[PDB]
Parts: sequence; C-alpha cells; structure tokens
Amino acid sequence: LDRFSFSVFLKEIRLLTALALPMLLAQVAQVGIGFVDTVMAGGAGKEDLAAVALGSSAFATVYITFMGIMAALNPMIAQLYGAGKTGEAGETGRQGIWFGLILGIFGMILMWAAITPFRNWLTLSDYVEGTMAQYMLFTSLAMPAAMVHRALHAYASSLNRPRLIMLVSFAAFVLNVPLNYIFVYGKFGMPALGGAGCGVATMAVFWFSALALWIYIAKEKFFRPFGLTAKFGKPDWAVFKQIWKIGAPIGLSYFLEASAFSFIVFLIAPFGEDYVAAQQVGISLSGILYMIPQSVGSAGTVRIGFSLGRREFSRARYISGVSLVSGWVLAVITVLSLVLFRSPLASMYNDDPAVLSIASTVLLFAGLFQPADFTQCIASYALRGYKVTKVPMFIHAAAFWGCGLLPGYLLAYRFDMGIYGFWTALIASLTIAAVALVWCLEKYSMELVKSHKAVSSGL
Amino acid sequence: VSSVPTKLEVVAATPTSLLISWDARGEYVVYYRITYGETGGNSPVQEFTVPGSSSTATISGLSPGVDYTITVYARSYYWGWYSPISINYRT
Ligand SMILES: c1ccc([P+](c2ccccc2)(c2ccccc2)c2ccccc2)cc1
Repeated sequence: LDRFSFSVFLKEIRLLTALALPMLLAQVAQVGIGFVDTVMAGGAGKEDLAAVALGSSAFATVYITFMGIMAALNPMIAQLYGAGKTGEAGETGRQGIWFGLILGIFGMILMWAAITPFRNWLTLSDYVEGTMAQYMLFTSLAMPAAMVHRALHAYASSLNRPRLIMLVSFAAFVLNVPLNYIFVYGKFGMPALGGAGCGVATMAVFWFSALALWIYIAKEKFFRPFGLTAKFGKPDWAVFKQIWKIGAPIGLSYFLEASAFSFIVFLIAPFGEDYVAAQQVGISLSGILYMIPQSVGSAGTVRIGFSLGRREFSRARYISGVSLVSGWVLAVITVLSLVLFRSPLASMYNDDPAVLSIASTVLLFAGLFQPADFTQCIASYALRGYKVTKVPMFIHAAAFWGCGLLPGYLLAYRFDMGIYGFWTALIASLTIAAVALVWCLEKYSMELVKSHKAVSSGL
Repeated sequence: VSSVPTKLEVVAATPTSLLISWDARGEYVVYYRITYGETGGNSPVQEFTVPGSSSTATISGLSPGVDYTITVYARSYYWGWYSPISINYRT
C-alpha cells in the first residue's frame, strides 16, 4: 500500500534502438486524411450556410466509434505475424473485411435512421435547422460507412511493415480536393447539390481508397484470401466473434471522447457563448497535432502484440516502455508549444471561424490534461494494443467520464477563472490514467514472466 | 557431433496439463521423444513422442500443482539422439 503498480521504471537496458519509426508513417498518412477534412470545410465555404460539419462531424460519430472495433484487429494480424499463414491471419482479415462491410453496413444503416436532428431542447449549434442540405451529407456521405470500414480494414492489415497507406491516403486526399468541388458546383459533373456534395465528394474517395486495398495485393506475397468471406461454425462463427471482445471494449472506449464530445459542446451554451466557443479552436488544435502523437502507439500496437507471436515476451512489453516514453519525449517537449503559443495571425478563420478578438483561456488546459494523457491511452494502444487488455480497459474509460462527470458542472461553480475548471478530475479522472492502465502494464509486463516459462536455452 | 533442440518455453498450462512449445528448426532425420516426470524422482518417467519441426506440443499433465520437469529429444542422421534439453517449471 505504497506501490501496487509493481516495478514501475524498468523497461530499460540499451533500448535506445527501439526503432518504431515506420510506425509514425502509420499516422502521417493520417494527417493525410485528417487534412481532406478542412479542404471541404474551407472548400464548402463557397456556400456560407454550408457550415456542413453539422452532419459530417456527427456522421464521424459512428465512424470513429465502429472505427475502434475495426482498428482492434491490429493485435490479431500483427500477433499472427508471429505464426505463418497471412491467409489464416487473413481469413480473419477477410472475415473482418466481412465485418468491415458487415458492421460497415450498419454505419451505412444506423445512419438512415440517424437523419432526424429534427429535434430540440437547448441552444443553436444543436437544434435550430431551416434549410438542411445536411439532409444529404447525412446520406450522400453516410451511404459510404460500408466501404469505409473496409477502407480501414486496410491499415488494420498494415500490421506488418506496410505503410502502403501513406502512399495512398495522400494520392487519396489529393484526388478529393479536385473531385470535392466538382460536386459543390462543378463541371460536366453532377454540378448542383453543393452542401452535401462536398460529402458525396468525400465519401466518393472512401470507395477509391477502399480499393487501395485491392491494388495492394501487389508488392509481394498475398493478403488476399477473398473467397466467400462466409462464416457459420458454432452458433455463430468467430474469428469474427473473436473480433467481438476486442471490438466492444474499444469503440465503447472511443466513446470516451464521444462524450468528451458532449462535454466540450455543453459548455458553450450557458452564458459561456463567446470565448467559451473558442475552447474549440483550442481543442480542435488538440486533435490536430495530438493525432501524430497519440497514434504513434496505435501504431506501436503492432511492434508489441506482433512480437508476442515471435515469442519475445517483454523483449517487446519492455519496448512497450521505450516506445511509450519516446513520443513521450515530445509529449511534454511539445506540450510546450501548446500552453505557450496561440491562435495568432497564424489563424485566419478555418476549421472553426473564430479567431481575431478572443481570450487565451484555452491554452490553460493544453498542459493540464494534455501530456497527463498524451500517452495515457498510447498506454492502451499497448494493452489492448498488446493484449486482450482492452477487456475492461473498457472500464479504463468508465472512469474518465464517471471520474470526470462532476468536473462537468465544476467550471460552472468555480473558485477562480474556472474555464479550465471542469478540467478538474477530468485532468485527474484523466491522470488516474497514469495508473489503472500502465498498472496492468506492470501487472502486465510482469505477465511475461509467468508466460516466458523457459527463461532461455543452450548452444 | 552436435547439441540440443535449443529453445525452451512452456508459456502456460491449463493448470492441469501443459503446452510445451520449443525449438525444432526443421527436424533432423526426424523425431522427438519427450520425457515425462516431476522432479520428485519418484512417480516414474513417461513418453510423449512427435514428428516434424514439432517439439512444439502439449502434455496430458495429469496431477495438480506438483513440480514437473520435462525434456525433449532430437533424433537424426544416426537413429540415435542429437542431444536433449530440459526445463522443470510446473503448474
Ligand atoms: C463533435 C462534432 C464536431 C467536432 P469537430 C472538433 C473536433 C475536436 C475538437 C474540436 C472540434 C471536428 C474535428 C475534426 C474533424 C472534423 C470535425 C468540429 C466542431 C464544430 C465545427 C467544426 C468541426 C467534434 C465533436
């Protein structure tokens, strides 16, 4: 009862040479997609009632949610690049590409139902509706969520030395920009429907990058076992029902910042109005370059679960250290330029039009939760990421919202300038991440002692 | 004129029986005898036996927690034995 996250520090010998460096090109293709994004935010500004995010960023709810589930194969296919048959590893890949097209047709379907923001209780930014050509970014761009899980089941099979996605998901974005506008108003193209037709544009390119899976059964030996992706085995055939208790714990634990989603957009609508809806050129600039950070480990999740296949127990989960603390180098040594700098004349009117003449009560948490979390889930793209341990890592997150529920109405109740106020036990909620996780990561690298059951051999 | 099936590992068991997954870089002529005992020195030895690049199998591990020690055996070229290797880590 002074330490119960056993032998903490050690995850070190001379590991200066843990080179997960093509594991940043797993998320530099992801600034590549991150940045289509604005080119149709400030691209469908050709229409000015096309604030359009009004559906496009409430589509990407059942994206990044079902997204979780999918990018939950990162174990499987890295971990069985410790066995041999990339086609049994791949008859998952296939059975999941069956998922990523099966659950894919539920985004595709729960989206249909979806279209009834014809509803109200509190202020504009969530009720007011008049002309909605969001009407159709709901469909023209939610009729995709099928080919968009496959188009991700792609890099969920880049868990073994391909960044053949950084290749595409750039010669992908660039295809869209062109395309994108053709539909807002264009050429020979379907030139009219514009504020949803930035969405038929976006979603168009999903199906294009959807077949940048196809065209990468190409540069060596297969990941194509696309025989009838069919199932049936017991009551319901796994390698698919297995995908289940990796899926569940993840999207449902992506529904962390899925309520730090309706935390962030429920403190602009008290008398907060003005500069409290700039906690969003702030927390927009959280995600923006938090993504290449964060997802260094949602790409390190390879190098770990992969190298338990190749049975190097903790010759991996003790790089799950010097991979943890390596972007954790600039996790703080660039949380510096987050509390420091601003939205100055380096901000114009982009992702959220609100720049010239608002307070810096926004960098006051670009340190609070910021590095105190930076890693605190790359701790999970390394627990799940390594192990099953998203199991209830799920219930890592039942905390960071029930440990930070009360720091919701604790900006609204404050002692001082409590704008970073309900960032209270939602930077302590969110730094009892510094525990529970990386707790079962010394429950858990202390696992591959119990596991590495013959310490070494002979000569 | 060599050494052993030179890896070791028993990752887990099914705390009644046990998976024993070790080295076999190919085979040789091919064969594995595997010893089967505690380290009591009492309760006699017994014999698992496998084929290919397969020393990578799993015992019928009857008894409970008790210390168990267990060796695999190369067999090659000469219908004799290239070398053996063993670990003792039980339930
Ligand atoms: C719900 C709806 C929209 C967004 P966001 C945004 C994300 C992160 C931080 C602040 C804002 C968004 C982010 C990245 C890509 C697309 C959309 C957002 C919100 C309002 C207006 C535009 C965009 C977020 C949650």
